[PDB]
Amino acid sequence: SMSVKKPKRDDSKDLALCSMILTEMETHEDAWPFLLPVNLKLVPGYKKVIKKPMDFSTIREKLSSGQYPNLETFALDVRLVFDNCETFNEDDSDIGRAGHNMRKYFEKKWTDTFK
Ligand SMILES: Oc1ccc2c(c1)N[C@H](O)CC2
Repeated sequence: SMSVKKPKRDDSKDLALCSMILTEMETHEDAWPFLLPVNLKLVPGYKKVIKKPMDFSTIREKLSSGQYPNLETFALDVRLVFDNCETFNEDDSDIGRAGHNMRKYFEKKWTDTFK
């Protein structure tokens, strides 16, 4: 509260660390469904069903232009990619499995890096 400050983690390297994690996700062999925004004009249902589209190239642009105020807002966008994937794809599909794999991959990096 006012004039009562909690000690806080050193956040000075967060930008660099999130960038490294994003690079690792961009180069994962199962990243192909998530590299670019889904084409809302060509993919039936996607625009109406998925209220907040997100993809790695959009996350990269936001990270490169100071649009994440902290590391948690970055993690929210990453998770959103995988949440959107689950909404739109059966678990037993190539893209469905890709999303599950990439989520698992991300969360271990996240834990190992910041926890
Ligand atoms: O067969 C298809 C064709 C296009 C897409 C998907 C499956 N799922 C992705 O989540 C997004 C776009």
